Amino acid sequence: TTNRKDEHILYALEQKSSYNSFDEVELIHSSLPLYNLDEIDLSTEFAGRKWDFPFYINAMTGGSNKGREINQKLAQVAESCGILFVTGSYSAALKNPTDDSFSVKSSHPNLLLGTNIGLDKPVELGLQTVEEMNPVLLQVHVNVMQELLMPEGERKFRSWQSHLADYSKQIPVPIVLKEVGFGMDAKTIERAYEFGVRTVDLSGRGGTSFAYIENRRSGQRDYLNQWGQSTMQALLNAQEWKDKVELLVSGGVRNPLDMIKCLVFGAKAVGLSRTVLELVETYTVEEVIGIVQGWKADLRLIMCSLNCATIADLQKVDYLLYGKLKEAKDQM
Amino acid sequence: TTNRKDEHILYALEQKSSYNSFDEVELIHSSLPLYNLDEIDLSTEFAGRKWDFPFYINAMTGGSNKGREINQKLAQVAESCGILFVTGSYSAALKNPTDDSFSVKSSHPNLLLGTNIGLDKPVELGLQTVEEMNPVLLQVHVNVMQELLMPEGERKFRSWQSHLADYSKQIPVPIVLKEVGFGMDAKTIERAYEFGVRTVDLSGRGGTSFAYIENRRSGQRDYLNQWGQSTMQALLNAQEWKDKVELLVSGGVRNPLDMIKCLVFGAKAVGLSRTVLELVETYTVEEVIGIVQGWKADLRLIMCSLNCATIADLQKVDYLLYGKLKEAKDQM
Amino acid sequence: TTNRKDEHILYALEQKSSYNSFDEVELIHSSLPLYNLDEIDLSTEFAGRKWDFPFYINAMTGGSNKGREINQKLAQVAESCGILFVTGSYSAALKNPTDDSFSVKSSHPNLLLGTNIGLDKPVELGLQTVEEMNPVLLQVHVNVMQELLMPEGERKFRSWQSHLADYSKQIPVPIVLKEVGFGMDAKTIERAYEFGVRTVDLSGRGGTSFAYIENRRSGQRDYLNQWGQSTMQALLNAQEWKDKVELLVSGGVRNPLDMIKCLVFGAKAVGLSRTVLELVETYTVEEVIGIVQGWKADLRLIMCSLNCATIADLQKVDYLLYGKLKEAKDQM
Amino acid sequence: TTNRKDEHILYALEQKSSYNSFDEVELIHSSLPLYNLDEIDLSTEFAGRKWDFPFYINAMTGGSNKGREINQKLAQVAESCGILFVTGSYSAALKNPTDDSFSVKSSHPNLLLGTNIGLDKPVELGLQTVEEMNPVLLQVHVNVMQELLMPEGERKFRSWQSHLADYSKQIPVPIVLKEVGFGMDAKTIERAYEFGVRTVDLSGRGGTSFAYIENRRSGQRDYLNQWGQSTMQALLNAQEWKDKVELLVSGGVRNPLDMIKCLVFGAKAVGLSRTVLELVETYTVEEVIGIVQGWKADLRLIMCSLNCATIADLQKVDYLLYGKLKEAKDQM
Ligand SMILES: Cc1cc2c(cc1C)N(C[C@H](O)[C@H](O)[C@H](O)COP(=O)(O)O)c1[nH]c(=O)[nH]c(=O)c1N2
Ligand SMILES: Cc1cc2c(cc1C)N(C[C@H](O)[C@H](O)[C@H](O)COP(=O)(O)O)c1[nH]c(=O)[nH]c(=O)c1N2
Ligand SMILES: Cc1cc2c(cc1C)N(C[C@H](O)[C@H](O)[C@H](O)COP(=O)(O)O)c1[nH]c(=O)[nH]c(=O)c1N2
Ligand SMILES: Cc1cc2c(cc1C)N(C[C@H](O)[C@H](O)[C@H](O)COP(=O)(O)O)c1[nH]c(=O)[nH]c(=O)c1N2
Repeated sequence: TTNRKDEHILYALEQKSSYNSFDEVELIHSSLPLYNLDEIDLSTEFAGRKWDFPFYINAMTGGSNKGREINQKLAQVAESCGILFVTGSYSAALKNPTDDSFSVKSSHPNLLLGTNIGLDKPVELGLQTVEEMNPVLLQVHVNVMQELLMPEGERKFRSWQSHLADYSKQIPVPIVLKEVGFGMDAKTIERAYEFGVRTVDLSGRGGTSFAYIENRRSGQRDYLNQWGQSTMQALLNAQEWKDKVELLVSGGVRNPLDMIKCLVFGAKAVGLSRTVLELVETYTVEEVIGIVQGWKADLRLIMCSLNCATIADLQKVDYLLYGKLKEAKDQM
Repeated sequence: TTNRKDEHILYALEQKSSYNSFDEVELIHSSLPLYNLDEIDLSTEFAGRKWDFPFYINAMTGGSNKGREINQKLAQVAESCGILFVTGSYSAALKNPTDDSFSVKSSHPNLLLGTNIGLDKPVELGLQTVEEMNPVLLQVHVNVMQELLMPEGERKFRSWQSHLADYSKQIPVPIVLKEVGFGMDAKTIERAYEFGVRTVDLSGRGGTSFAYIENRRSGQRDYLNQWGQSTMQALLNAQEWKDKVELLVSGGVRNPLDMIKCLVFGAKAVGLSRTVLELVETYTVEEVIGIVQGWKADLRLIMCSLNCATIADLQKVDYLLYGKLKEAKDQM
Repeated sequence: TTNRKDEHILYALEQKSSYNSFDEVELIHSSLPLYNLDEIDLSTEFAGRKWDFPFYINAMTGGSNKGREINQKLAQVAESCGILFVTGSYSAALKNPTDDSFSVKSSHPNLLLGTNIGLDKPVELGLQTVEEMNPVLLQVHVNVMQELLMPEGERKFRSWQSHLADYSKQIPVPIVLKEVGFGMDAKTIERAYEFGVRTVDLSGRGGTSFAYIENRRSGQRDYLNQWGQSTMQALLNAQEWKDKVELLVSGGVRNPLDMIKCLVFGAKAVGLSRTVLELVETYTVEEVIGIVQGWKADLRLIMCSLNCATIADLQKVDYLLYGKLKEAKDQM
Repeated sequence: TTNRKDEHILYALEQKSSYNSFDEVELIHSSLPLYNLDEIDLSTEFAGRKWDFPFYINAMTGGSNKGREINQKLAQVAESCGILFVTGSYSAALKNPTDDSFSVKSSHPNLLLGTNIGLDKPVELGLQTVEEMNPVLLQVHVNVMQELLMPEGERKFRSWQSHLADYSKQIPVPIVLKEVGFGMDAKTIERAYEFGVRTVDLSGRGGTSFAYIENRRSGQRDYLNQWGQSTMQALLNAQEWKDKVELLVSGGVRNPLDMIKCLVFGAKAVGLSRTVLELVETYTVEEVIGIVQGWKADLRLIMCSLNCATIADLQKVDYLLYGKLKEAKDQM
């Protein structure tokens, strides 16, 4: 378990992306402005509350000493910046109750803390996770291709739909059905909606790939590294659901313009893993806090240049698609 | 004859592909699964029988000492893995009855063995081939451009249609009209169907090119190396025929995902030559058997990720096309 | 102020363009000609007068010693060639009345001289600018993204629309609403038109980028370097306005064919900054005059090859679009 | 005059093409053949006669010692192979009656000889050309952009239409209106047709460019090197005229497949300059004759692979377009 956690960190950081669907989106700007920078509002709503900011640190780690170190650093960045921080899968702490790598709330009482568990875990373990972590939301992840590429992975999936119904019926905090970089498909969103799920994380291809990661671990099956749908394609494919389900978007988000692009297409908020992980591995925590504060300023200036005074206003922004996104749209 | 056989092997392995149409197909996956890996069924039907697996070793060699060696190795892989193995053209053994390079059945009694002859050969030779080889099916190949690029090649083709009618009327095993990498066109499929042919191998461009090979042998006419239609284009062009004729697909199949892509478009099974030839030239036979067993596991996991419990289910999978395939579809 | 002016010159010249939308436009020529070269007329009309030529030197500099040097050289080229020369923003001279870097008219009495001020400056400063410079027109620039990327930049924009109304009502020379390389959007043109603006400079992306420049100065935010719409995209997006507002076009104009392409789409005239700046930095003033004279000859020969005897005739020329421009047109 | 002729040869051979529109055309082949190679007929009709073969050596040279050498070699290739050979512009021999570089008929009595003159020359000179050369046809070339890029070039074109009417009315051999690599436009074809012209050479962009050549000579104006329409685009744009005017096609023809592609779109015959010039500069005349004989064999084999027994049959061949040709077709 501990070695897998550290290999995930290692190989995620090693990965080099060669395609990012955000680069196939162009926004039509506004030459003549309407607003002052100081009036631009960054707030959004999802999972039963209003949030000051429209981006969050997405599920990564916990379950090893390196995970403990990373989680402490992420918790400090998140608390200081007033943003949501979701830990990696809590399963490691269920198997080893001595594990203190997820225990960041005690020292960070103002932290907005979410946590994460796999849909393969029975609802009893989800309940235990929520009871132990007291999170603001629970991500319930779906990672079929990752499990199948792992020698130690799950092989039976018949129970997952029944599990999802159980989580929806029993978990006392908001649940977010959570992809892991393969891009959540519309049929899955429909099924989740039917079970009562009202928030999803589309987490698509373009950034971290767990096919790449598990294939580095196994040394096999590289031909599957580009499995799934890109982040923008998953978001475009989900448009019919954008007002019935809260769409959180992640996967290859590098910068505030990528965030804005998600919001233009009706995302409620935008998650980052690799970008933030790399920052914490490269700079001091104080420096990372400065960068994240800078992201807020960048969001406001981009919105100002788009004549948008609120996050909701972004959905009115006109755009052009190119390349693969455009070719795919021709077929939809 | 023997030198041509060995040059075919040499130049086929030397060839480097720069375009593969499978890379212009994207499958829409399923984040929320339905099935257990152990319930995924790989069986298919064509040429009058049910097959345990949906891929086969396609026609290559025989007629030289190297061909004998390769055929023994392929027969061992095929028998061990329970898959169809089709020999190269049997004409060499008709011309030289001493040739034992095709005689793999005697030592491999559980082998599913097919064989191959050119449509230029009169039906009497086809009958002799079937009588001598006792195959489960007979591929009857069409290779006009290859013949024309060969100094020793055929120059008269008026008789080929009459030959095809003869084979259809007289051969007592199922016949498969077989392309050799130029991509079987729809008009040919229609004509074949009219004669009573019910199974074809579309074998398109993207993998081994016999224009490339014969042009290496002759040192001339490289400008024809990309003759014909790509494997995916031939398959898409054949869609109107997919339920009146059994479409077998080959040409540039590298891995199990390429196989799955063929099946998504209604192929009954998928043939491999170069990929398997390279494996047998690189690894021990035992190692190749392991790789092929691994392909079965990979097919099941890809199907699981696509929520497909049977081969037939794959035809329901949604997709996106890009690049040349997309541009061509715009014109169809 | 002086250091910013010189950094603008430095970084503008350092910039290397990797995309130019003019290269995605193809003109259908005429094999059989109609006209003599000596009868081709280059005249155009905008901002209340007829001009002998359809290109001009666009706003750049003034406000430093290097700016004084450059402005003297540009004034000599412009006067000798009978073309419009627009200075950079005059704000530096408003803040420092000792500044003589814009004072080129006194030595060049036949110069067609325009000047420039930011829309952030109250109309009283615009009036002072016009009174001091006696220009043939006043460009009023909009540069929101540039201001936001500058540490010393504007942060309040609520007043800009009211300013534009004031300038339209009060300035006694023609005004041109002026982009700075981000590509003026159609909604801005509509708003400007409503206020009484009748001439705009679309100045789009493809040549000098002030995102690139300010980001070089700050060392941050390179992910915004390609902000805005390309020159051709802005021109195509403005087609509904081409006969209600005079469209001047600039941004990445390299040569006379780029000029012709703008005119084919109904521009009244074409502005150049970087190309002319680089010429004056590379060659003697006498040599630059020769090159600019050569541009006139080139315009005539291109028009002759297109069977166009006047600038207006160019709007009848047929064309093909490719790449991004074509993909964007598919979406409009 | 002599130095210009030799510079044309030099720079034409130096040129490297980076785009060839023939590479954006794919032909749908026939897997099941109908015909014998020995029954495939290569004959065609244009300019008042039947021709044994559908390709010709297009206008190049004459007017210098090197031109005399090249013309003797081309005449020997053409006579031996039974194909049309068109000399370069005869104007040099009109200005210098001592010039013997075009005098190839006397030694080659079975030669099919055409000649060439510019439309700028009055009909009296065209008549003198035909009287002196006794050609089977007269190409009358249009090269406006080339003339304009030449320091010694024509500057007055008002007379060209009247000249064309004169040539049509007076010249006693068939006339071919002849482009020089810029791609003859449909409006020109219409005008020519109205004057009585019934054969044109579309000579488009993709091979030799006289913009490139004249710009190498002058050292200026490289930005015009890609002027005009590609060979395939000119041919596609001319489709409405293909049965009212005989379309000869040239420009970047490299090999027999390029020839076939022209014929698929209704060309009567296909011209080659650079390819044949390079052959004569690289190989012995005997070797070039072998290569050209080989082209005939290649045409037959390609036709056989397309189930075409005659040149006319090629117009029934199905195709796919890609890239720029496809994008342009989307706009037509
Ligand atoms: C090191 C590491 C570890 C994990 C992850 C990522 C990384 C980088 N991810 C997946 C993550 O939340 C996200 O879906 C993808 O990484 C895509 O986003 P980025 O491109 O990395 O921003 C993840 N997802 C999840 O739901 N539970 C988890 O425990 C983990 N573990
Ligand atoms: C060495 C070798 C030899 C042969 C072949 C191939 C190779 C590699 N192929 C063609 C083969 O069955 C298939 O159509 C193509 O090779 C395309 O598939 P791959 O891209 O190689 O998988 C072949 N086809 C056939 O019908 N009869 C034959 O005798 C042969 N001979
Ligand atoms: C050195 C320098 C300085 C300035 C500029 C440019 C350059 C190169 N530009 C912007 C200019 O007018 C034009 O909009 C862009 O440069 C795009 O055109 P080019 O691609 O450079 O031809 C400019 N624009 C403006 O309205 N007022 C100004 O003061 C300046 N300053
Ligand atoms: C050395 C040389 C000289 C000439 C030419 C070409 C070359 C290579 N070309 C143009 C020629 O006929 C043809 O239109 C173009 O060269 C395009 O065809 P290729 O791409 O070269 O096959 C030519 N055309 C013409 O009508 N009269 C001429 O005198 C000449 N001169």
